[PDB]
Amino acid sequence: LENDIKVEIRNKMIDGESGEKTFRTLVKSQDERYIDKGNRTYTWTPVNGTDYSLALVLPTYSFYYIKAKLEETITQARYSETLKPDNFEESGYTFIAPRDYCNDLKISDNNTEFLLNFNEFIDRKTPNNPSCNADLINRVLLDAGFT
Amino acid sequence: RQLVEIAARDIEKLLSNRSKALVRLALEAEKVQAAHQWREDFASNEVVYYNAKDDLDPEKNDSEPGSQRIKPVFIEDANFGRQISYQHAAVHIPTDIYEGSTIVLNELNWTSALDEVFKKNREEDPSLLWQVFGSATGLARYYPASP
Amino acid sequence: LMANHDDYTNQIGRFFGEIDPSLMRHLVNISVYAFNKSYDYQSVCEPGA
Amino acid sequence: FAVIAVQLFKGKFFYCTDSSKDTEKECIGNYVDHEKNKMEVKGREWKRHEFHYDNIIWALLTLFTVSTGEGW
Amino acid sequence: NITGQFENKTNLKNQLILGVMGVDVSLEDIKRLTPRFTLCPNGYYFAID
Amino acid sequence: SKQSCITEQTQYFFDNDSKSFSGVLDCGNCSRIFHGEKLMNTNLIFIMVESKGTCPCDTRLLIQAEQTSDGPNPCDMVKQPRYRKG
Ligand SMILES: *[C@@H]1O[C@H](CO)[C@@H](O[C@@H]2O[C@H](CO)[C@@H](O[C@@H]3O[C@H](CO)[C@@H](O)[C@H](O)[C@@H]3O)[C@H](O)[C@H]2NC(C)=O)[C@H](O)[C@H]1NC(C)=O
Ligand SMILES: *[C@@H]1O[C@H](CO)[C@@H](O[C@@H]2O[C@H](CO)[C@@H](O[C@@H]3O[C@H](CO)[C@@H](O)[C@H](O)[C@@H]3O)[C@H](O)[C@H]2NC(C)=O)[C@H](O)[C@H]1NC(C)=O
Ligand SMILES: *[C@@H]1O[C@H](CO)[C@@H](O)[C@H](O)[C@H]1NC(C)=O
Ligand SMILES: *[C@@H]1O[C@H](CO)[C@@H](O)[C@H](O)[C@H]1NC(C)=O
Ligand SMILES: *[C@@H]1O[C@H](CO)[C@@H](O)[C@H](O)[C@H]1NC(C)=O
Ligand SMILES: *[C@@H]1O[C@H](CO)[C@@H](O)[C@H](O)[C@H]1NC(C)=O
Ligand SMILES: *[C@@H]1O[C@H](CO)[C@@H](O)[C@H](O)[C@H]1NC(C)=O
Ligand SMILES: *[C@@H]1O[C@H](CO)[C@@H](O)[C@H](O)[C@H]1NC(C)=O
Repeated sequence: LENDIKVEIRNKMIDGESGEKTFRTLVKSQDERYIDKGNRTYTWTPVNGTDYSLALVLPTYSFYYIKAKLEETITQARYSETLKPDNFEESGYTFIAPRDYCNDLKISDNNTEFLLNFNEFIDRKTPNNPSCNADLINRVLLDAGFT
Repeated sequence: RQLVEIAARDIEKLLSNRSKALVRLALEAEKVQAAHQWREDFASNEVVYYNAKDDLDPEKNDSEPGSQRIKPVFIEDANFGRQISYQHAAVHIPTDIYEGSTIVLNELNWTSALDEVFKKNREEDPSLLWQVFGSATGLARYYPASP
Repeated sequence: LMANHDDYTNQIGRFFGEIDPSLMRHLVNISVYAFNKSYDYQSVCEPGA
Repeated sequence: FAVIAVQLFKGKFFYCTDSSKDTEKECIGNYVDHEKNKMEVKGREWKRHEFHYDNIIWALLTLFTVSTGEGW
Repeated sequence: NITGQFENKTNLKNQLILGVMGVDVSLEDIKRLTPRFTLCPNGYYFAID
Repeated sequence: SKQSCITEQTQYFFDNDSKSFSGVLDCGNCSRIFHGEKLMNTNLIFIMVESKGTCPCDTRLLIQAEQTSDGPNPCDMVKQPRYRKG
């Protein structure tokens, strides 16, 4: 959604120079049926040696995030056993976001297959230290635990 | 600011990787064509090449007088999502251009050093997609041989 | 969201302008409802005649 | 008249299926035929017209044809 | 075209190019250099010509 | 089968920050009384209109949907085109 501040930001980016600008926007929703009065911060820098120019849009409440510190090797297990598709009465009905949890996992549209394969690839995860990232897997396991 | 600079320099590094691949390919193409001697007799000196518009059936009579065609072995790569064979580069010749004329056959001759450099480019950067020489005689010679 | 009419609730989840447009056209003129028109150059479209 | 029609149209009644190519070296391969209005890919052929002048036997048959009026 | 160089010759057609090299970069190759899963869903990256 | 197409789309939102809006709707030769109260700490509004079965003012409709349209007039956006570096 075009503002007059965003036209300024575009003309600033095209000139290949760095900057930053926080202001109040009109953020059309993802379903294209609502509009919110957002609060964004456009930080941008030029991509060196190229004609492009990169920018990162970031809300004010998005300057911090949760880094899951689960390194006991057993806490991740004690959160992971709770996601299996047999315990769907003590916990609710869960879906797993099809992300790049790691290269052996192949995302599908049949979400229950992804939940399954995710469970098996959780089962033997300790040997996959240089294989797939602790960040996303720990964050998702911790979120499953809190939920 | 840190995230924007980090992602911008990563994108710069990717684009400069592909730029160096282009530099290598163009260096070899110019050097090889500069050391090429014209011909008009390709009945004895075959030009062996894969024509991308070919039939997968093992039919020997699909070839042309001046050139002997390759029958490749196509493996499945999910990086490209199609049939790929990394042993040689396919050739595309427009339907309006004869694949046996002298210009086309000379272009098909001096462009196999391109096969070697394509392979050596992909070895150094395993993530590379199509790399192609778009010839001014109508040919395109893209490396991962696919129909 | 609903109405007390017990018939509007049959068309629950519709745009209110599809039913009684004069209401919220006026409301827009009171400026309780602003709006924005934007184009989606990249949207699929039925083949017209 | 059939000896003057050889020395005047001998070898010159050749034409290519693809209008753009006008030599037997060029008329090899395939070509897109737009003239049918349906865009089909054809093959280039180097042909004579059906009624030649390339020979005295052939200049007498294409010149009797003119005498009978048809297709002159 | 580099046929006649440092033994300078007539340069018949040495003003034309042989062709153009080209290497594809996929936009999914670029979206892995800009990871969004440490941001809130409303945040994102974007680039510009 | 299906072709790409510029589709103008519209969205609506509470323009003002006030919570109560009242008036009488100026329908054709009739009167419609309404009162709009915005529920606190939420995104909902309460429209208390008291008029039904009266004369119809439904001349057109507000269709908030992806309606097929031509784009912006390209003969106008070449007089003052966007900034661009060659
Ligand atoms: C999209 O919706 C926004 C809603 O915020 C529209 O922005 C608003 O547009 C109105 C009408 O032009 C502006 O009212 C005028 O504002 C000036 C200065 O504020 C004032 O001096 C005038 O008397 C008049 O009231 C309003 O300010 C403006 N709001 C903001 C935050 O800029 C916008 O026009 C809609 N359309 C587009 C294409 O964005
Ligand atoms: C790059 O440029 C060089 C020359 O600057 C091109 O090579 C030359 O190409 C012409 C035409 O293809 C050759 O002329 C031909 O020679 C043969 C045999 O002598 C003759 O039968 C033909 O009638 C015609 O005259 C020429 O010999 C050849 N070499 C040189 C030194 O001029 C080359 O083709 C260019 N690159 C590309 C991709 O075309
Ligand atoms: C961000 O939000 C706060 C409260 O919602 C507001 O006061 C502030 O002005 C907003 N930021 C900007 C740049 O306007
Ligand atoms: C997806 O596939 C799984 C296993 O193949 C099956 O159990 C599930 O019902 C499927 N769901 C859909 C929506 O196709
Ligand atoms: C681009 O280069 C300039 C100077 O060479 C440097 O100051 C700047 O930090 C660089 N930008 C990035 C994103 O590395
Ligand atoms: C660039 O190429 C080098 C090959 O020396 C490779 O190791 C590196 O990962 C590449 N960088 C990117 C961002 O792909
Ligand atoms: C050109 O053809 C000859 C004859 O087959 C061959 O020896 C030569 O290697 C070819 N040129 C290149 C650059 O491969
Ligand atoms: C409100 O209604 C009047 C009368 O139809 C019209 O002239 C005007 O443009 C509308 N909008 C505003 C903001 O006054």
